[PDB]
Amino acid sequence: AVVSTDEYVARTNIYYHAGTSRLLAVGHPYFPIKKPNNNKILVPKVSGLQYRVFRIHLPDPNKFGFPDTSFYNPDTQRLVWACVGVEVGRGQPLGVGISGHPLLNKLDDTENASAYAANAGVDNRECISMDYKQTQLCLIGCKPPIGEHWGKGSPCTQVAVQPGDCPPLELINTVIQDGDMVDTGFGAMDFTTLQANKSEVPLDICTSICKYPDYIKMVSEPYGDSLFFYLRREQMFVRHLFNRAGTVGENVPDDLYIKGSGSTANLASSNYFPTPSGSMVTSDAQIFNKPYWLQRAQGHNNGICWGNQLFVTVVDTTRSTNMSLCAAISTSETTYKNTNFKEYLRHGEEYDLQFIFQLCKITLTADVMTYIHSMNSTILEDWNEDPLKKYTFWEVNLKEKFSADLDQFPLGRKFLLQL
Amino acid sequence: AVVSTDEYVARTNIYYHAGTSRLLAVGHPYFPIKKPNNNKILVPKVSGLQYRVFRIHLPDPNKFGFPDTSFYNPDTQRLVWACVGVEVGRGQPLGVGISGHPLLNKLDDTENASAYAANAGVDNRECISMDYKQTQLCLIGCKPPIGEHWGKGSPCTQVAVQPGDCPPLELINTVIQDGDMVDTGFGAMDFTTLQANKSEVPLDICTSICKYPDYIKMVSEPYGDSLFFYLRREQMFVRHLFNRAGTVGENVPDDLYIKGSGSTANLASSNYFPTPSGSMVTSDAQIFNKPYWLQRAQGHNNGICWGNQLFVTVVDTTRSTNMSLCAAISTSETTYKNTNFKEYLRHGEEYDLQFIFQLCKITLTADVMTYIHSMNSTILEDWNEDPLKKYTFWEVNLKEKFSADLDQFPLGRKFLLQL
Amino acid sequence: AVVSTDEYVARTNIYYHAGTSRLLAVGHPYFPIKKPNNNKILVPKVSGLQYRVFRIHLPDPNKFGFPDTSFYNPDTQRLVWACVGVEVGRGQPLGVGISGHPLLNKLDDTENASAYAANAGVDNRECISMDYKQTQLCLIGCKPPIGEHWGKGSPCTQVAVQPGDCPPLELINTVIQDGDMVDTGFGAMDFTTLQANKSEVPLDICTSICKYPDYIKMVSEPYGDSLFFYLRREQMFVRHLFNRAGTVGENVPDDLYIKGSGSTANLASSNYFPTPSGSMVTSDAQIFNKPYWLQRAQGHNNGICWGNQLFVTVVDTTRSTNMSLCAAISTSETTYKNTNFKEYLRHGEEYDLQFIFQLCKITLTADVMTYIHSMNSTILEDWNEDPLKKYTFWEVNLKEKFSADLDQFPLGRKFLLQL
Amino acid sequence: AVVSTDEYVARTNIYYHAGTSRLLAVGHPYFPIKKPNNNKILVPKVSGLQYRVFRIHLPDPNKFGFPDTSFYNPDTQRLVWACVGVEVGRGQPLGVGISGHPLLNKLDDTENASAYAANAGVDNRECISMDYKQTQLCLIGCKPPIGEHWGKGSPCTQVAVQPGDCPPLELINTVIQDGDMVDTGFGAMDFTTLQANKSEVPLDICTSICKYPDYIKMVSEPYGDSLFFYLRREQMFVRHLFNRAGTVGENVPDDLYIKGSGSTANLASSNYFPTPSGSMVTSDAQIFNKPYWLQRAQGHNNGICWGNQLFVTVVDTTRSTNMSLCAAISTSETTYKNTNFKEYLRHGEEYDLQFIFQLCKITLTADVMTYIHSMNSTILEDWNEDPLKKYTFWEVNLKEKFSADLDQFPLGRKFLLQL
Repeated sequence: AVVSTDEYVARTNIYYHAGTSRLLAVGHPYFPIKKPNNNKILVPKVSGLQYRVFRIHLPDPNKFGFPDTSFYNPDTQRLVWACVGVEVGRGQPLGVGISGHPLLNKLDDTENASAYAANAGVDNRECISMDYKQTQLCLIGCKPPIGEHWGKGSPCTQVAVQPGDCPPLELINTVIQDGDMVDTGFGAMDFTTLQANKSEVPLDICTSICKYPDYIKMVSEPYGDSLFFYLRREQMFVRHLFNRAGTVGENVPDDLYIKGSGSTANLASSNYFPTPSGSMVTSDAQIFNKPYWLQRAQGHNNGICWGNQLFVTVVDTTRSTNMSLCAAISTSETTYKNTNFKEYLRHGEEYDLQFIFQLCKITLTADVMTYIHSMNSTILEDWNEDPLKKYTFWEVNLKEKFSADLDQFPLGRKFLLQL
Repeated sequence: AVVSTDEYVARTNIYYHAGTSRLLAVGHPYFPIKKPNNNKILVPKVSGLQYRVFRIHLPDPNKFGFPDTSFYNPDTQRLVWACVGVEVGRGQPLGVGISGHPLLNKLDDTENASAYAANAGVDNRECISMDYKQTQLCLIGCKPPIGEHWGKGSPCTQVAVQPGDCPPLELINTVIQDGDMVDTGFGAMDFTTLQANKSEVPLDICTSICKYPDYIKMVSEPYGDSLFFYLRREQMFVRHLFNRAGTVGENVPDDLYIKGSGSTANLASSNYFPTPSGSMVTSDAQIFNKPYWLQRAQGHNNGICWGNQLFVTVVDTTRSTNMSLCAAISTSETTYKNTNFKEYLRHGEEYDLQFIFQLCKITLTADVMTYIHSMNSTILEDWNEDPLKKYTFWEVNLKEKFSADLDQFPLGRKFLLQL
Repeated sequence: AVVSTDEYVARTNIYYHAGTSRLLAVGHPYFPIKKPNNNKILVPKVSGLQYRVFRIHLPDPNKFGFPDTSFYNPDTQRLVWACVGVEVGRGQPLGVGISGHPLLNKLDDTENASAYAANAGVDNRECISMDYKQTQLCLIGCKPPIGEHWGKGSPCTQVAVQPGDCPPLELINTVIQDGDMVDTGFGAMDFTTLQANKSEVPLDICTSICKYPDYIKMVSEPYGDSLFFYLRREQMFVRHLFNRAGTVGENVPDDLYIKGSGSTANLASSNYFPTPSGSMVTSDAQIFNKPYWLQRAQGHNNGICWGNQLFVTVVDTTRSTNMSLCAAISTSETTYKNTNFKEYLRHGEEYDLQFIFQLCKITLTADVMTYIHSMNSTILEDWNEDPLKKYTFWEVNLKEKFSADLDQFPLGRKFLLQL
Repeated sequence: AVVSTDEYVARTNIYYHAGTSRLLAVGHPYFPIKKPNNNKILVPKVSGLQYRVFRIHLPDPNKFGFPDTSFYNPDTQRLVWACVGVEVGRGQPLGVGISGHPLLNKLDDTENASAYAANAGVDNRECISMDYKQTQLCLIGCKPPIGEHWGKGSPCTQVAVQPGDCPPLELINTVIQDGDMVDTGFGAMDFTTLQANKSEVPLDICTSICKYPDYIKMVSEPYGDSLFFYLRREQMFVRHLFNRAGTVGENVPDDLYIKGSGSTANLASSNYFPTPSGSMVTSDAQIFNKPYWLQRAQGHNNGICWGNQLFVTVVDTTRSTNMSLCAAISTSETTYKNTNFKEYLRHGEEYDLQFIFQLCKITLTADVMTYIHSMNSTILEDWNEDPLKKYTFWEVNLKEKFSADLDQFPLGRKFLLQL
């Protein structure tokens, strides 16, 4: 049996404030800039379609330098930090960003014809681009966020295929790491393995995984340690409608229509896909830059930063606008000249994490002691290998950032005017 | 230690009104009109994408001609002006402006093609226009506002570039003076130095710096002197999808795709870039011609016009509509003739500022005298060079404008029915 | 010193209903149809882009036939109407009206191009049309409404131009007379003088003035006699993007770009201009057909129809639909022939005004008599030339319309159930 | 003088329920299907642009078999039915209908030209379609609803026209009978007579009359018999812009422009017209399927079903989707063949009318018997020729449908939970 941390946790009236003065990221919107031969990234991918998963490091209270230590008993009760205030500061102008591919598998427009189209010269791919689904979302937990996407989940043992017989899909749950790819409107899934074509979706994603947060499974989580706060805001629509060029993988059944004549007697690809478009971004609808008061929570854990760890997962499209820049090869020329300028694409991203933490304690009884055990062994052990080694989050160290006086910060100032 | 001025500043029951009878601006919407030889601006840039930073001059209350002087003590305490009411009125019909470049670096349309693009001669630039993202904001403080953009921040000492190797971006904070360019859809930056192309963006901006207000930074400001009241309203989307022409700055790695054949076997600019769109302007969203009540403020300064200075920063695109006028060369002709009429662009801005000020007093004690010194030295010293010498704002002189009886003014009359 | 009329004016509990049974206007949407040689207008211009400025005439209460006269004293106090209730009724189905010019100065579409535009011969004017900005507004006052628009305000005495040297803009206030042109999309100004071209804007305006109510200036009225009640609801956006043909007025300075080659060696007109669009008209947003209660009013006057005059300025585009009708030349033909029908365009307009007046009185003391003198002389005089002789408003005579029982009208019936 | 029926009518505590189990209509969306020689409509026009005027027949109460008769006195007081509840239920999916004409008088697109259009030979007509304005309305009276629309109201005696000289419009009121055309975005009028042309507007209208409820008249109605409950919900917009082919009815005055040269020297039809568009229909806007409670009404009558008559007028575009169906000529062919299938277009409409009526009595006094008489003579008379003989309404007999116990009906169940 599980129960509200509000049971076994005690809350004190000691509040601290904490926040990275201003994070920054700058890169290239689709792919990483590395050496021609070497594999070192002299510039990294940085788009507004990557989930920024921050890992907040919190000082052990159990050792923190408190100006007083009467509020608690070092012998029976140990201290836990607790979150109540989070505000995910974004500091970039709202705009939209565009992604694309030089060789997009796109046959012909299907939105509206005027004549059954022509024969694909073999290879018909073309250069087209779009504006991905708008997705604004933030997740807070003391455990990493868990997404989902499709993929190929090695077969049923029988007919080990004739190269081609389409992939076994299989829902795959996974840890959302900083850097992963949001849904963009083409589903969530593994492009690198579902699409051998290597060119059915813009440059940034065709080589990646498009992950979507398994709310359902996270909320279904017992201890409710995954996320306790979270707010999503996603919206997209059909902009164009297109046809996948390529061979027929499965044939349209001959009972669904009737044969043609010459032109109409050879069927055009009946595999259509549409490009998405996250409509107009609006200020009146920002999730960020807005304070989230975590006083209560439908889940059992309620802001108990077990492990002194905090996981903030943000995904923000509204300020995706990647800028281009070009530089000249020589200042001589008096006349524009196509091969006299080099063109580049970059994208910035300005973050500003804000936090308000509540000091707590927990006297360790028998049933206490066993629960904290039966829940997370480490908590007791730690209390005085890393399962998160295999993962990569944006690491944040807030240990020398805590401050008691919220009278000196924007986020306390407000938190103080609420409670 | 900082603390709401509500602490060390006393509030009287004294309220004065003041506002510019009518400000007006008229210019050319992309670039200034000067002598061909001389560089004196006969007509100046006047667009709806310019921050209109207004600098309000208040008479020194410690000197102002008051029809009573009992309420305070000229010996121990000193009068400071406080603001509580502000209405940024706006005097022109709503509408949109459009901007453009006669040689915009656009290669082909990428939104949808029908066969692989034909190669590029040299200078495929064309004449293109758009309607920038609708931005509507107003920022009030005692200090000028502080914007941010991207810029080339002198490198890392090593490989001093082969002309071309892309610039070092670096977020640069700055004073947002009257007249700078608003974000327009194309992110916040200095175009003059990231774009040597001299033509990646409309005529008004390619030679300019697009500056977005670093709220994060001014709200995290301690004393909170930058802004204490501010409302933003932005919205934009992708109108079109274009390719930047010119040379491959960085190559697409050969694992994100597959080669092709003849036509497809030569990849066309994989540098997309979209034009923005500031959708329908609706009156039902106006931020101006509405009164702003500065009774409270999350920032510790609350109305204290330290120095008797006030800084109102406005961005108003809803009224960007720029009108063309043409004059004939001669009224003789009876039949239209393209070269019988000169064609001109103009833009107008009607402004009206409104204020309500509450007179305050501060009795100078030890810890007062010290705070007011530790904050802003000048206060004490002014109290009886210009750090804003290097900037330009719309100098406003209200000294001879204050008026006790609100009973005579629409802002007053509103304010008096509020309190 | 000015003061709310609630001061010097006395409110009785006598209430009257008054309102034209049903007005009607029918004309041609773009221009007046007059004699080929004579200049008398056999049909007039009637479109949903002209300010309907009604001039309500009210019976002198000081002479009106009241069934009793004991509620006031005919020697010291004088009667005056007040307004509390107005309902601007519209009775045509909602729709939109299209306007256009068969030789609109339009070069080429700048929205997105495919290759640098081919020079212009001479006269590349073309026939285009559009759906102006949707503007719903209603204004109410004792005086006439006051607009604003730009025009040429005779120069600075120096270089009296080389025909061509663009016009001096100048904001120009004026009396919105019934019939003037509202804002349509192309801002507020005098097309007949700013544009010698005589074909930069639809056929209904290119010869007219487009006027916008100087709110700001009327609000800032001390006596608040202009308007006291008023509501606006305007919206527009850019449907297309065009290039103005004609001669370069002012040249793009050569530091804004870089020369080109052949095609791109010679710059295409850089004076873009957009066609507006009042999008979808929705019932759910009607200003009219809605009763407006005038119980209060930020302006000092409050319903005091001084002189017994009421001005109701209305603008309604939502019922702009102009229908076309075509007569035959003969019912002979059994085949459709282009030159066998004549095509005409007409537009209808159904108004229905509604008011509720509250009888009043003012005892004429010293400071009363003086104030009513220093405000508006005539009041005391009339009380027992026309300044608005030089204007034209839809004249309405409501003298034989007043009724005391509101138990018999819809406006009333509602009024009754309000108070 | 008139007065609320709540005066002279007496309201008992008797309530009944009543409603057609399920109306239904099925026909052709534009025009009627008849015999080639004969004129009998083997299938009728059933679109959703036809006001569906219902006529509700209620049983005389003064005769109805009631399970008690103590509540009134068969001698002095007489019984009238009264409505309080109504719910026009709608049983067909939301959708849109599209309307068109194979020869519509469209010259050329004016939205955006690229060069002066080419002259028109004869008969430029082409085949266009659209999606009329979205109208949602429902009107309830004891009298039938009174429309409006423009017509030719025979001239002024002077110059009995030269065939062509355009028609005299005149607004003509009239009874809205079942089957009539709604407004469809081309205004309210009679196309049969204003448009000799016989193809300026989609097939289903061109030969009818579009009539729009004269609310202003009906509501100004003294007895308020017309309607007493009503709710309207229209929205439309300009989808494209066209030119009306045909001869100049009336000339552009030569002062609104300037002569051209060759192409531009000969003006294109200045008669533009737009096609409309009932934008997306949304669930969340349903006037229907929702119950209307008539407990009050601004109108004197208040649900007194004088004559036991009830006039429900409904207009529902939102479920306008007309389905096309095609049967082969022969199951032989193994190849699609144009002339081997006949194509037809049918439209369904599922109504369900719901009511709740309240049993009344009125004691026959003097002033009662007089009023009753100076309003509607019949009332008294009937009380124990058809003026609506000449009209056509969907007849609905609920005489054998009345039921006391609302405990057994959805509309009751609801009315019951309100009162």
